Amino acid sequence: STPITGKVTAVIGAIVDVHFEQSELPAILNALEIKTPQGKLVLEVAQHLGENTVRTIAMDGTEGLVRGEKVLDTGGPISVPVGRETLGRIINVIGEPIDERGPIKSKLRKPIHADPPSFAEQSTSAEILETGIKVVDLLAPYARGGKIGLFGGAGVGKTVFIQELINNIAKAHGGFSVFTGVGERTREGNDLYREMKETGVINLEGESKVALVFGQMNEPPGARARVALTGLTIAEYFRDEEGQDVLLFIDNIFRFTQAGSEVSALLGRIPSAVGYQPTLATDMGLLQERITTTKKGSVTSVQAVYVPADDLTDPAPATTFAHLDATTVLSRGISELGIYPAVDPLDSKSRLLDAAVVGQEHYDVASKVQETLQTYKSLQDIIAILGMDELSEQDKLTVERARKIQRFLSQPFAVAEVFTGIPGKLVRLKDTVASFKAVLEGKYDNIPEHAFYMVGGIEDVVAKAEKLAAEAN
Amino acid sequence: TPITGKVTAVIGAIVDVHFEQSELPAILNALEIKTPQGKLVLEVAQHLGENTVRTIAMDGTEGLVRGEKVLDTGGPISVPVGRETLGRIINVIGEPIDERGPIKSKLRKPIHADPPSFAEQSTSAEILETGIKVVDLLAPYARGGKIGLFGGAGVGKTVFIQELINNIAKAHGGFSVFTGVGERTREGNDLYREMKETGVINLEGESKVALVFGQMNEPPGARARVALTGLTIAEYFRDEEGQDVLLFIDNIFRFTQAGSEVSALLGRIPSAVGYQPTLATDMGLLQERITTTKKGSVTSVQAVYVPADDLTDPAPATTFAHLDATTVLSRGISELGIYPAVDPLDSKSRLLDAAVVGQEHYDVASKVQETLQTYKSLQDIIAILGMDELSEQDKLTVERARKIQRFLSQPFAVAEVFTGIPGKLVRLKDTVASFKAVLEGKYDNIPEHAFYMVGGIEDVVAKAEKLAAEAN
Amino acid sequence: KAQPTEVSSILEERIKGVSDEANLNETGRVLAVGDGIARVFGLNNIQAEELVEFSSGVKGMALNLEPGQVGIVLFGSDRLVKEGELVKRTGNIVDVPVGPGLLGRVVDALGNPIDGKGPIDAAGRSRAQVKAPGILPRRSVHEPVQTGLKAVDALVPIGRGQRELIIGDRQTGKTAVALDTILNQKRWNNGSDESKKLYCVYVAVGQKRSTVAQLVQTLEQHDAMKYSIIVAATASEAAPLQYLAPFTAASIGEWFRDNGKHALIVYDDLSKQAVAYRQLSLLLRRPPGREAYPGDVFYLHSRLLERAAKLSEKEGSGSLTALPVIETQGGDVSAYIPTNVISITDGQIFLEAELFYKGIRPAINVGLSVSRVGSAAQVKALKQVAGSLKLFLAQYREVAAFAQFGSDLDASTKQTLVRGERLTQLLKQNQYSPLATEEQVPLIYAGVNGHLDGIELSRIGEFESSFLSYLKSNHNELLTEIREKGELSKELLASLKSATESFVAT
Amino acid sequence: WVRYEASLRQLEQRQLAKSVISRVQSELGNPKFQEKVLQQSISEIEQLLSK
Amino acid sequence: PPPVRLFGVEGTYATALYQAAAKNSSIDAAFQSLQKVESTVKKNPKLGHLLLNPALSLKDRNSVIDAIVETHKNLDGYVVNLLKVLSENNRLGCFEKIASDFGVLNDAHNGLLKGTVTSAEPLDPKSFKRIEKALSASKLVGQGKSLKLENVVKPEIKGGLIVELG
Ligand SMILES: Nc1ncnc2c1ncn2[C@@H]1O[C@H](COP(=O)(O)OP(=O)(O)OP(=O)(O)O)[C@@H](O)[C@H]1O
Ligand SMILES: Nc1ncnc2c1ncn2[C@@H]1O[C@H](COP(=O)(O)OP(=O)(O)OP(=O)(O)O)[C@@H](O)[C@H]1O
Ligand SMILES: Nc1ncnc2c1ncn2[C@@H]1O[C@H](COP(=O)(O)OP(=O)(O)O)[C@@H](O)[C@H]1O
Ligand SMILES: [Mg+2]
Ligand SMILES: [Mg+2]
Ligand SMILES: [Mg+2]
Repeated sequence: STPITGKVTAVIGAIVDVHFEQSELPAILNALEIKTPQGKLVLEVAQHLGENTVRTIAMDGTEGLVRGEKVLDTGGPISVPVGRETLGRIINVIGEPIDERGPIKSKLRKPIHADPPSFAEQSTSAEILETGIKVVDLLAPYARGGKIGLFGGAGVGKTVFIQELINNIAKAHGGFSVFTGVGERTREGNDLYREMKETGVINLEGESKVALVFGQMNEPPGARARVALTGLTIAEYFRDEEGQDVLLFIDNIFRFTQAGSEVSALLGRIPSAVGYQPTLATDMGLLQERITTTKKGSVTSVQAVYVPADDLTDPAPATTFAHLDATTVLSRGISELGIYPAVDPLDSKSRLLDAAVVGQEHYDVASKVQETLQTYKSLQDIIAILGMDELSEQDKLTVERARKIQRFLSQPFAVAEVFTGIPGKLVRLKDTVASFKAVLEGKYDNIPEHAFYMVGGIEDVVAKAEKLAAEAN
Repeated sequence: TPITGKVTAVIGAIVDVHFEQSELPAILNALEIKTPQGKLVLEVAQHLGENTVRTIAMDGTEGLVRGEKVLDTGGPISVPVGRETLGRIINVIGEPIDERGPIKSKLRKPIHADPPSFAEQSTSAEILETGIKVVDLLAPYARGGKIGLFGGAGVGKTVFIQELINNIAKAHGGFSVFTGVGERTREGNDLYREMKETGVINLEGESKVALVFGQMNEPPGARARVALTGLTIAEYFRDEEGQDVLLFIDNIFRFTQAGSEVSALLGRIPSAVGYQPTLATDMGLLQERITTTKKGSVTSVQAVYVPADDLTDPAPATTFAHLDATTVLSRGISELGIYPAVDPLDSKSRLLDAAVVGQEHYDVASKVQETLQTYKSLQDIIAILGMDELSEQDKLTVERARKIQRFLSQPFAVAEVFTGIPGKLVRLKDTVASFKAVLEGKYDNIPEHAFYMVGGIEDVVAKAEKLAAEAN
Repeated sequence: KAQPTEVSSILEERIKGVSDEANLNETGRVLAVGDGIARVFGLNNIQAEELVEFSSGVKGMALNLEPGQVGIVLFGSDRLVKEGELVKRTGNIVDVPVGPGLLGRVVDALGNPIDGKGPIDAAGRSRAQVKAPGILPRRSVHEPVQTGLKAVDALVPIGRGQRELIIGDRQTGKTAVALDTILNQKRWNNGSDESKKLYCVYVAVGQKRSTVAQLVQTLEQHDAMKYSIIVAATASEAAPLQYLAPFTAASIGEWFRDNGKHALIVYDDLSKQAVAYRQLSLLLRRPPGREAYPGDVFYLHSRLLERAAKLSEKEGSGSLTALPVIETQGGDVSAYIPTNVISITDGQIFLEAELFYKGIRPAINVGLSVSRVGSAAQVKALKQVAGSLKLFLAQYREVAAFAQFGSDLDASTKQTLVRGERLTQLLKQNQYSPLATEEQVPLIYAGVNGHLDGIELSRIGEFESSFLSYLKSNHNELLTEIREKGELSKELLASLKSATESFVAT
Repeated sequence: WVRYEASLRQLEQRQLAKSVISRVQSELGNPKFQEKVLQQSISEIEQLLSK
Repeated sequence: PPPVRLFGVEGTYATALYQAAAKNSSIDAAFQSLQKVESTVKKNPKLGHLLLNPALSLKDRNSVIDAIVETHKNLDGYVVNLLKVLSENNRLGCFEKIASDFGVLNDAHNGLLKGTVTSAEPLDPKSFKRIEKALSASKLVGQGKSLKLENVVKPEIKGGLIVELG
């Protein structure tokens, strides 16, 4: 057919306005094309302005854009390669292989923008995924067909938690996995790429079990807002066409809403609360509803969210709370207390923590742990000013047990051993529940509280106490 | 043929009408348009230009098309006024709510009038005996004055209004009008059947209360004008009949809220924390239309809802300047169990002075107020540190003030559903003498629980003796 | 299946018949389409809030009727719409089908069967914006709604036509109380007395489709779907659909209310209703109000909630009980929408995470949780006949009022302390386990004559269960007598006291 | 054996969806597009003549 | 009472011109003169519409509008007043000309290019829009066939979609 051609009228930051000709108006969310000297600049259409003019979003920098330049319509939404060949190939927001390992030989190409899979939804909320981390297994078990929280501020260790999960889950699992990586440091992406190379998950001349998508903060807002959907498209192709259990990973979903707010101001909409886009909940729901268990197949998605200025009431984190079953807040106060992981046990929370699913004994153990830890927070104000000697004997017993517990929730990681000096360790669910119930019963109260720090099972606490009483004391 | 206009724009409650004829209806004129059910009425507020006026609708704008015929009534909203309006339920534009036929009357007054002049300003010093201990000891009410019930959501403003109705409105008062402004329709039905069963309104007989209702279900326009309709009927009773009426408004904050509700769509820059820029002037007009003149007296008791129990919100704060005897209700003492919930300190009245209530009453009120002041000043010491590290005088004051503050609680006749205890009405000198005796220390041996939920000090003695009885 | 083939054939023939009978000329032309918004030149005689069809097949509602071009929101995506598209007019205001065939089905905001169980048998078609009943055509609430939660029954009564708010924080148990009430209504929903039937209608605005799938699986497991209707507005749907869904469900319940029956509406997470309305108003260039919300959100909530009422005998003495849910950020009830909704409802049910982590599973803050109706809308057996069930509110206020600041002075203080803590441990209940009034009465009655002698705190739960067993066995006469007559007579009080003390000695 | 029948109902409609693809691909390769304009002409005559 | 609403937005100038003509006379002479003016301004586009730029001072605008009125003062009636008011107000003079043409044609022509399911171009020179559309459509289908290209007609595709949706 004839190539749909038009003229660029306005270039406003990352927003480009294109005037077209008689009945040549393209579609919303449809890729356009600008022949830039560097390469190809696509103009995803956002809104229609009338008079044969459309408002578009640029997926690359708009440097050197002269008004009246020739534009070309692709004819559809952004198309990306999909298939097993993508495994081991690092792609971008548009789909070009940025791993310089040759052209991608994909057999199918699918549109980026899809629709939620209606009511073809199963609900198998009974698969407790064994993570290995003591704190998460007890108070907020991760479902094999759910969406995982990972909240927290700057430098709280959310990426380290993601690396621990990719170390403990991806290796021992049958099913493809996808890492999208929205708006993180290229250094982190490079380390993650290398580590999967040495581990063997991706072999340059082998099988490879991960499809690597990457959009960092070097991309303009449009690419940072579209790369998540691009990775989600790969996940959807692997769940449907291949019928495998996919393991979608991102690095930060807050960057998507941040880029949406970036483009909203110049798009011409009235600002929402604290300067966010009006279409926050709608767009975020569109993004996070396509990711679902999907009767023909199943998905686990370990989400990751950045809280602005450590504000849990910020509109984007507050809205994304509702679309997650297993959550992890990673409070900073726990981080300056030195307990790593810095997850707050009083706000972790998950649906799977019910006696029918996890077991009556586990439910009671978790409940009693919650009580012991919450008494400490309740009495903090009295302890902080007056002191523990002004408390009752039962209050003293509860507060010291709470201190022992909250110190025992810490666990070394096999990824952050350089920051600890202790080799990483893994604890099974049956071991940690038994250890916590043993500590709750009072079997270990003569043990010094310091013996619970950077340990695994209760036997490790006993050994550490033995050493502490041996040479330290 | 009256002035005819065409509908040009319908944005929410804002309806824009263009009058092709050069003649234009002025602002505050009522408009008439043919709707399938009844007759939707409009209200000119701005003259936009090009023979176009901006109007607000008293009812919903559902089903309107651009081009509907608009009829100019030639005047403001006329509400029927007269003795025949007693015992009837009236909407914002005059028509009755109760299915009892048309309101046969011979006078139709506009709901937009001017406040009485300064030469017409009267004065009063009489004390309204209410039977409630707190508002008769700390904030006495003045006959022909303004009473303000400040409080949040769930504090007990409506219960207090109902109690004041039951006590004062019966017998004491030539007439009374109750205006429901943006309030629960269930409670409106509660008012209605209590009125019918008490006999203050008789359907086959003479009534004493006129009822006009604008509730939350109505759109903002009706909620911004029902109070003015109540003002119109009350002023008609006060002036022409020369009668002392009892204007009982509820949730007057809803009028300003409805004004801010359409302020944004009218094309006005919002004011601080999202209110209309003109709240002060319009609400001042409404309040100064409520005053005791030399032709008659009006006794106004209206409850003011404070948003998020904040007394610094612009609306309640600006209302404070319009109210003589402010009776603010506090949440804290409400969850402490004192359901009368009148704050002993913050609630202040102008009528409290030795020249009116008597020297002894003023002395008793001052002493009890300063004792509560001292008690609340020591709350930190008692709570976080401890009560055992106080001086003997500090302790004695603490127990005395606790006894007094739980002695301020009184049974309410309309609270049997909650309290389950029969209501008590304690007369003025009874309260003064009882609290003077408690102040002096004659009754220090009685435990604090005998002061809770009681009437006079004789009831306290009876309760103490009976507590000793089942305590054995 | 050839039958659907000829069904589709006759569908297509009436499709042609309907399509080629319009000859419209005012059919407008799309000027520009925004993020779910489309200004259109045309529709000179369009009514306000009126539904439209686009030539592509997407519906639209006429919000803004400014001169020249018209503001149309989109029930769905702006995916298929372009400029210069002919926009068909329905001729009627947005409507939702109503009827008794809705029971056991799941539909969307408009009312289309979305569960995939075939079409819907609708007895009528009512508006989404209908006027609330007037001051006279209604009656005060007297019949109590049995929640099955002891803390929600004996302490904060609810009845036919009231408006009780489940105010609270995230994942505190807000949906739990609603689903527990829905399950509890099964006791009388299986009978024949229609004056005691409570059909349940539930809204899901913003909740993900997985959550509603688990929920509907829940109601069908306990066999409650047969008398329940689920309307769903997931976050994936457009903002207009979410904003419209609660009104449609209100009309659905009003069908039963006006037909003399009794129904219960759960306005689950009405806050995302407000944020969808925010998106609507902002995308329409309507001047915003406080903190970017549209001004008329108070009117939005008032018009929606006040439609629930208890009708009087003249019209049929029907009822509709509103059960809205609002989530607050960090317990901030001073927030705008929380203040509006606390000022709009007929009481509230506060839930906070702190009591939830203290062990209290309902997490009912009895200090703030209050009902505007007390003795009214309460079973008499849980009332003056039990005596203290008139005044446990004061007792639980005082027990909290002397925890450490009101330190124990004498034996009376110690007795009240033990009584209060035993009771607070007694009020605990578990989800998915609704209870009945006839066994509420014995447990709390034991809370006045022998509760401090309970067999230590960690074992008062099986104490209450064994008390229930000792009253269902060998004592069924008491449970019956108190369950049909609904109150406790003098001899019945004597028998109940005798049984309580007999098991106390046990 | 019931939801298998129900799944039999759902799957049967699904191949009918791709059947329409076979149907619609048959729709685009005909001279009826020339003949179809006469269908509008006779139809639009019947439309306004009713008025 | 002008027949049509232009809803302002630079279009009120055309309505004002039409009302000024209708109050006394010359509905046609002013309009034909304005058509000639637009023909002249499009005759030399590089000097015609580039001169309607906003970077051009007020007395520059007076000079250009004085330059417009030549060739036997073709600007007749109140159109000179329109040029004057456009000198001290918004400059470019093309859109309101089209709006005025639209108004005068509604006054005299009443032609709309309908066809509903048919994408025809049947202009109708008659004020009575009752049955003349039949003759217009018959003439435009018997001959010409300008576009008449629905590509695909809506009813079958939308019906198939809704049927396969259930
Ligand atoms: N398990 C752990 N053991 C030791 N140190 C840890 C652990 N987890 C995180 N840290 C430390 O936390 C700090 C931040 O780590 P990380 O890069 O994961 O932060 P982040 O929260 O993902 O950051 P950002 O907000 O920039 O994305 C580092 O100093 C790292 O050593
Ligand atoms: N009585 C109970 N016993 C045990 N667990 C309970 C009880 N009530 C609530 N929970 C648990 O508390 C959590 C939240 O409860 P629920 O499902 O009612 O959510 P919610 O408060 O409505 O929150 P959301 O707004 O996130 O949907 C769930 O994990 C649920 O299992
Ligand atoms: N004197 C009282 N006795 C008993 N209960 C009261 C009293 N005052 C207030 N309450 C309680 O406070 C609740 C709210 O009262 P209401 O006046 O409706 O609130 P608001 O003051 O916000 O209008 C009522 O349900 C009632 O139970
Ligand atoms: Mg990081
Ligand atoms: Mg009230
Ligand atoms: Mg919930």
